[PDB]
Amino acid sequence: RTIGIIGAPFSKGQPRGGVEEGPTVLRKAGLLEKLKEQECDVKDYGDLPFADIPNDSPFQIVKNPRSVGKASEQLAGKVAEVKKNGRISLVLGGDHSLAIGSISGHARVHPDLGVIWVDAHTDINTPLTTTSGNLHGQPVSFLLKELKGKIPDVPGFSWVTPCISAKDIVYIGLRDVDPGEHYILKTLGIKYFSMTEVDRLGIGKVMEETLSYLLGRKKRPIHLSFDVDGLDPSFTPATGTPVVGGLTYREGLYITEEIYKTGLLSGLDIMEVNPSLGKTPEEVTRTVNTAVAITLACFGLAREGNHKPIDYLN
Amino acid sequence: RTIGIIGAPFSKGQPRGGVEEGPTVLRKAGLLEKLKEQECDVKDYGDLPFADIPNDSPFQIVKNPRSVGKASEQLAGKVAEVKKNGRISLVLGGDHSLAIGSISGHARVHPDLGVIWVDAHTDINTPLTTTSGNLHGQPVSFLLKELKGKIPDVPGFSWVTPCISAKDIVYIGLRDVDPGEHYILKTLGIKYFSMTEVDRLGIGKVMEETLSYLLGRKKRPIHLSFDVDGLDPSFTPATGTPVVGGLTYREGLYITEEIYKTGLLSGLDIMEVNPSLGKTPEEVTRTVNTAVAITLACFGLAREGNHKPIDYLN
Amino acid sequence: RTIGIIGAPFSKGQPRGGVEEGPTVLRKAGLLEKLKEQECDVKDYGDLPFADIPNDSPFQIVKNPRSVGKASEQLAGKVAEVKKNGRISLVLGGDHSLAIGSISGHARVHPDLGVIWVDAHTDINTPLTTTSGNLHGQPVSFLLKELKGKIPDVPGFSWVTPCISAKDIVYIGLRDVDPGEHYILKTLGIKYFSMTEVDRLGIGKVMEETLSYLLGRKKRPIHLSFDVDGLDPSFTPATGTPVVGGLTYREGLYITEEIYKTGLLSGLDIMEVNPSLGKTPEEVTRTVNTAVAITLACFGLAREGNHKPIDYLN
Ligand SMILES: [Co+2]
Ligand SMILES: [Co+2]
Ligand SMILES: [Co+2]
Ligand SMILES: [Co+2]
Ligand SMILES: [Co+2]
Ligand SMILES: [Co+2]
Repeated sequence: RTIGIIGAPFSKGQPRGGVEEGPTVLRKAGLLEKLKEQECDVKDYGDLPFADIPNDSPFQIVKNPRSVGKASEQLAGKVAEVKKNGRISLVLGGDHSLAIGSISGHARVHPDLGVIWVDAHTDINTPLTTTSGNLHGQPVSFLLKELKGKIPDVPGFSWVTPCISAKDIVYIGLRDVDPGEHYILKTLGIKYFSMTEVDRLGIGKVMEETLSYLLGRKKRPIHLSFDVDGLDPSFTPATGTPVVGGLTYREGLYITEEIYKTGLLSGLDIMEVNPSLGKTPEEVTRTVNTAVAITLACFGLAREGNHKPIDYLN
Repeated sequence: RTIGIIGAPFSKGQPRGGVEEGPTVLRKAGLLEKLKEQECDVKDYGDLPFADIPNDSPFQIVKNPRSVGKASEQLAGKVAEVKKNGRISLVLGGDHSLAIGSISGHARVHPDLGVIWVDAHTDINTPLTTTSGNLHGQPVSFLLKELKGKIPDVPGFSWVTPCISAKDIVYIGLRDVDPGEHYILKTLGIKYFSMTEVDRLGIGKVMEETLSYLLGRKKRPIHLSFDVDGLDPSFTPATGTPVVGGLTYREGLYITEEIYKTGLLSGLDIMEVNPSLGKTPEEVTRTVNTAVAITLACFGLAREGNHKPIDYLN
Repeated sequence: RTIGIIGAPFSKGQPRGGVEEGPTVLRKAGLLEKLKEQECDVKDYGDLPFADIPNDSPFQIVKNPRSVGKASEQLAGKVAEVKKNGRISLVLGGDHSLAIGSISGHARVHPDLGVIWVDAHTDINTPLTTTSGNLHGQPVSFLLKELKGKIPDVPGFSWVTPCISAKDIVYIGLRDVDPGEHYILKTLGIKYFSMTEVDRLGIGKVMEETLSYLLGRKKRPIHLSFDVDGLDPSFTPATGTPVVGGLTYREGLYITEEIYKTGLLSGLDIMEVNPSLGKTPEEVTRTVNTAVAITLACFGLAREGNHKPIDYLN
């Protein structure tokens, strides 16, 4: 599978520093090397150089809107670039606010994509519903066409154009959703599988129904936005907003292996990895190793084993 | 959902002190506040004042029969009182022996109730089969009509009248059952889902079959007697008789969410929480937080999110 | 169930010392006593006395071939002996290389047996595909008829005769398979349920399909070769090659309970238990206790409870 790696060291979408290091710790663990060994042609586009934003003043309750907005704006352009070069875009970043740029950029080249959002949260608060002002909890609001009129013009996002419909997205792993978010979620009739649905149906059925919903009418590019907090903190503790009772390591690997086999993975986000947020060094390694294993599975790594098309015994 | 909280600080049904504190640690964690914030009208009936029982002498192998018996007798009256006030009875207690009083009291106002017993044990030993004499392991024996003649008249339980049939109870989570208990269990044809059944069927099917069995012929009030040791000690370690390989946090929350949605929850017991039995302070907090999360789910708290009936965006 | 215990204190199939102690730590934990208390007639054949092998020189990359080979050769004879005495053979050992002797010996008396291999690995490397030379990772290669011509004559295994077909074996729990192994696995059309299959289908369906495949046409003796690393290291950490994301304790007990109920268990291997490989004493106890619980379940121990055919209340 042909890949284009983009590093997004940015953390202004949220209050806990350390997420900007996600790209480095992930590369440090050998992500590019590991992909190569696998069935992959990898190209590194480097880490996006996010410059200073002068009057980066809070817009009402919304914090660092200009920084976050500009950051996503640049990412969007970079992703659009890799999608034009015929490669799957692989974004390694800080907070999830960056999904605004990743998906928007991706939608420019492939406007018919479907989104799979693995997270413990919906990240669908609007600048009007958010109680914290942190943009990593509002990305989805800026991308949905349905909310095109329910969202203020926030400084830094003038370039944004809702690129996806509420029917072109599926959530998996929800377990900490705000009342404001739940209202929108239900109201817009968005497809979701909270941990409740995962418990009831099992991850196999969950994946079956997720893919049926998105690709039923016709095949289309798939964008996987993966927030490492979607998994239980026992596997990914080094992250900003961990919530107990999440996806197990196995379910995380099952989700990606499934997506891989569709042959339609077109964009991937590996977000919220914060190397500074571990209670111990081990917690950091565990989290990084899990993030890597998840990425590798998106690109072919199977638990049953792997091999190319030829004779091994000679 | 309208609630009536009753505190049952009693631990004489078993040998490990500290369970009497269950009510306090649970209230301390903010259980009443949390319920209020939720969709609930809560009323506190306080903690039952269990007085001294003079000749509280062991009846054969049976320990503290008079204390345990009197304790349940008082609880029964209190529960009956809250059920008459049109409220769901919420018992926070010490050992599970108290289920004798909770269910008996509940059955007085709603004789057609069905019981769901989440426990790693059957607690169905009789004063004749028990090898320990501890009453927290025999509650079910005193409540079943089928055993009305297979149980001696124990000092302190003269007031007891078997109120439920073997066909009106379902166990979930069994994994440590005595030979004497298994004989009764099988013999009486009682419906059960041991961890074996949970593994085979999955918690979704388990809940489906549990509810179908109990409410198939007709709807009826549901009593959930929850022994925190039903869950794996990795989630509820601060408890007297922990057994490995139990319900996960997710399965525990799935069980309650399901029961909540039936709209028939009429009585609830949250037992065996022992703040003194943790290997570390954290183990105590973990256990208490889990007990609370379980209770909250019984009364509406959903993992997919919550909100009331109105317009949020204004 | 009638049992014949054979101790196999050998570790030359792999590089990490300590596995030879498996038999002792398992007996120390009270395995024989526990089986007796259960529904079992146990007979101890003692620990096979593995003598020194002079020129135990490496055959190419293959290490300790003569030792490993002779060890399995002796085991085979002992197992054949217990199968002739009408008993289920219970092998407690060191590394998995011993499966060569256990299965070969078993096949001599019951040539129609079917094998269930619970492991995180396929242990199917050939002396030609192995990159380490360790025989505990190649047992399956020496037992398969299909590979009768794809395997060199290794010093110490002249006595070996491929006794099982690729269609008479089922793997459960795979998650770390070498490219060379995957090629063979797929090529020979061997039935397997990697953790991927376990995640998708659930352990209940997995067991159903495993047993249907092996006993569909006709009933036949079942041999369970259990590598403790098949389970997740969180339950069996004291083992040589642990891999994350494995079978849970519950799934491990579900697998054995199922096999037990077929009434066809005819041979059992409990391998790779290494008392010296724990990070803490507790990790060693945990691993040993889990190995025991698994064995007990193979012989009748049920989570729902147990009892014999008579009247308990008198
Ligand atoms: Co999140
Ligand atoms: Co997120
Ligand atoms: Co219990
Ligand atoms: Co109990
Ligand atoms: Co192994
Ligand atoms: Co093995």
